[PDB]
Amino acid sequence: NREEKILNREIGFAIGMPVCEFDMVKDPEVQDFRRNILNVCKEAVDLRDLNSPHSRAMYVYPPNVESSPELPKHIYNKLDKGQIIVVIWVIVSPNNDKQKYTLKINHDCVPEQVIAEAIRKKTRGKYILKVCGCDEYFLEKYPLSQYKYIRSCIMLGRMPNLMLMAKESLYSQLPMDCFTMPSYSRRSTKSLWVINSALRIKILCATYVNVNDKIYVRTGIYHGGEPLCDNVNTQRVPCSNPRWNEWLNYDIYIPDLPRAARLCLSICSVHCPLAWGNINLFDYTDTLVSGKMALNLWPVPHGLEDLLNPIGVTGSNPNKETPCLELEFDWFSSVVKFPDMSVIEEHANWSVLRENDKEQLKAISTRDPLSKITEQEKDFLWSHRHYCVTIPEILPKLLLSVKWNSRDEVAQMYCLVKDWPPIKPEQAMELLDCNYPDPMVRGFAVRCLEKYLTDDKLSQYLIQLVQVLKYEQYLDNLLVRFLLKKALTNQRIGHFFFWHLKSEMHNKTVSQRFGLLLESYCRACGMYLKHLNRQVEAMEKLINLTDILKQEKKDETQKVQMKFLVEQMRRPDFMDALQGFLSPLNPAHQLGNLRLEECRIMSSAKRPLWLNWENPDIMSELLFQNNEIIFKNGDDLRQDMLTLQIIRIMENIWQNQGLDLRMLPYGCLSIGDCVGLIEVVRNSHTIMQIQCKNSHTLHQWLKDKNKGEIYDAAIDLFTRSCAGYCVATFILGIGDRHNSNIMVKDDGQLFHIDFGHFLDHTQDFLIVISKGAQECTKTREFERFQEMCYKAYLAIRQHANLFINLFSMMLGSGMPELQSFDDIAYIRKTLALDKTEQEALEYFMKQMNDAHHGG
Ligand SMILES: Cc1nc(NC(=O)N2CCC[C@H]2C(N)=O)sc1-c1ccnc(C(C)(C)C(F)(F)F)c1
Repeated sequence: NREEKILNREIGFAIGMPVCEFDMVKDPEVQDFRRNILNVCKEAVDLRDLNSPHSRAMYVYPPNVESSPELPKHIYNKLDKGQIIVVIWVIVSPNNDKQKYTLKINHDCVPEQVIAEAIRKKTRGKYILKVCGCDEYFLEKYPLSQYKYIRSCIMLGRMPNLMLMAKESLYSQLPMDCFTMPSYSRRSTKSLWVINSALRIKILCATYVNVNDKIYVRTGIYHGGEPLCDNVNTQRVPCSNPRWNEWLNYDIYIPDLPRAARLCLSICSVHCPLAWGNINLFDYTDTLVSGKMALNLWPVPHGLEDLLNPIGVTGSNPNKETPCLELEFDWFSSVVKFPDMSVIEEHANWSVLRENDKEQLKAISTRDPLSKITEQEKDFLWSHRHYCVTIPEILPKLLLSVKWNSRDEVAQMYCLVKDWPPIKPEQAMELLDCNYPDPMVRGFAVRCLEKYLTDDKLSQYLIQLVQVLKYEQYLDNLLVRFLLKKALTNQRIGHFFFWHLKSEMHNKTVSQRFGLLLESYCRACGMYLKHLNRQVEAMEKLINLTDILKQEKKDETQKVQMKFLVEQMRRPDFMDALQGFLSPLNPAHQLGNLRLEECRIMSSAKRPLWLNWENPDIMSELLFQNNEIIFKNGDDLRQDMLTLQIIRIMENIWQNQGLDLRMLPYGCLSIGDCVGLIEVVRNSHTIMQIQCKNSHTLHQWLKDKNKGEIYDAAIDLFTRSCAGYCVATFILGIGDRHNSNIMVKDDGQLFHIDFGHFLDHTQDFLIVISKGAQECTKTREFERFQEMCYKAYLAIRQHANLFINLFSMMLGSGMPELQSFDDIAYIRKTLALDKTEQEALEYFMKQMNDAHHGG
């Protein structure tokens, strides 16, 4: 009717292509995916609408809290006998008069326990605490130290500004929104293990094979990246008539193919491959493909080594002009189905010590997921299946020991997975990579993922959990139903879940899968769809604004380029879309009225856009009066977000161990095709600008801005904020540390800025470390700059598996740095976990003393 036709237009605006364009898809899987089996996401809507409007407040404004309630030991010493001073504001007045209160509370006070003391001070479930200057609310019962804002105040010794609002005022801001089902929501066999035959797949011809010496098709059965059998060749034929009509015979027995087994295609010319394509041998209904099939082949491999592409996308190229290879897979005069779990469980049951072996299990468990496991070690893990259960973290290595060529082994391993003890979520994430493709294995991780991930940990790893959706071979699966439910229960999760999918829409390998996912999110996200629509039109206004600035690239600032930006932002169509919404880079920051005098274009080779937005809050001055965000268009920001996510994980590990590393990872998001946003850090200047364009001017600026008892802190933190970025630069192999890539805050805290590429491709810093000494090396303060570095990598080395699992997931992301696992070998190269950290230290000095010529 009218409302359904109305709703379907902004949904197509928020995703970029119409909803009706999904109705013309002929694929039964796509239409079946959109049907009511996936619209059970109404359970998310029913959950968030259950205890309205409190549940709608929790959904719209989810708490930004910490994973661990317990405060670090060194941070607990920053308090005053377990007390934190907070300023409580109660504003009841005609227009703008504000009342200020100061409280003496514990650091772990309940958010509604602050009200009791604040009201008691005023009067020597009615109010809520909002952070002054942003839309952050203390709605959930969590310790104040657990909340990110108050803990960050203890991080830097800042003053926590919290103000009082009546809960009825926030509730009135959340009108009820209901979920309505769409039009398309209305609406024996033969086992695979009973047919005694070998796998036999016919190659007929290539419709539009890319050729301009002979052409042959290279095929192989794969389960992840390992070969499920010997690859089978095809007779070479002339390029003019690539007609093959050959029934290739595979050494793999038909009642031996695993559920996730798939056939990989490769048209090769003599031996350079021409095109690649993977075909799932089964379907989402557990049906082995039969009859004639047509597949359009993807473009020339993936810049990889071997001919086939075992890991990738299982499907036909959306472009119909791509080389199309038609195949006649099977003909058994019946419908052949992969057996149910009950048959498999009985099949496995039918078939069925304190030596160094128990100590060898621990050694294999602690090894990193790139140390190749030898066959004798793989056979070693085979015979200790009943003992590998005692060590839950051996499961990733056990799943590579089992051979998927054998029906009895895979059936035996299935019974292990169901009774396998739950593991840590960080380890369970590796089970969702390109390897480990078995649906029971792939679904085991999700069950532990949904039980042990917190909302903030999910927020840190959300960029990783999205990228592993592509490693799933079907549109409907256990992982997406976990991710979709999370996005429709938390606005903060849903905000970044939406923007991460939408950023990956220009990629036709995932546009079909992500487009269906976005539609299921946009249909049930509630009133946030119009907020998201405002952000989408605000960003797409800037995307065309930056693109039209790229037309006049050869121009200077304070000129045609600068005057075009000034005049084009005063236009009511431009200006209305560019205010009164929530910042894409932070859902709690309202990008209100613009400041045309405070928005400019940087005079750099990229020319990004400095954009300044007022803070429309009655108490905006208590945090910040303006939002500064860098909108740049032309360079990919996916590498930047990954590196900045490593920094956050790196500093969190160091902080929890009593190492007061105080590095600052600035906000970063990717919103489209190499388009993104950067959270500006104010009160910070590039070193290249500090030295106006001598090797002592850097220390002078820090000295005159910190005079008296505060001079030590500008030096105490400068050493700690420079040590953390030298280790992080070398561990991650980040590029040249240009003077323009580094900025230092007013109070000595410095950080690195141009990140991106990594793992490959008399200093004014030192005089500051020695507190202005001419020879820093001989000074005592230099030993603190080195002893703290030495105590640091042990935290990274003890937690190197996390930095490996999180890197194994971006292979299917299109980022050139992480094409293969060989690019993650740099992590174990610069950390050396196979060695001992008694001897891994010596490798670190030999690298710092070679580039810096001693020290
Ligand atoms: C996180 C961050 N904070 C900044 N702060 C200021 O620029 N400030 C802070 C106040 C004065 C002003 C200045 N020019 O001194 S810049 C910045 C940043 C982050 C990432 N890339 C960049 C650039 C400039 C290299 C790029 F590529 F975007 F153009 C900048």
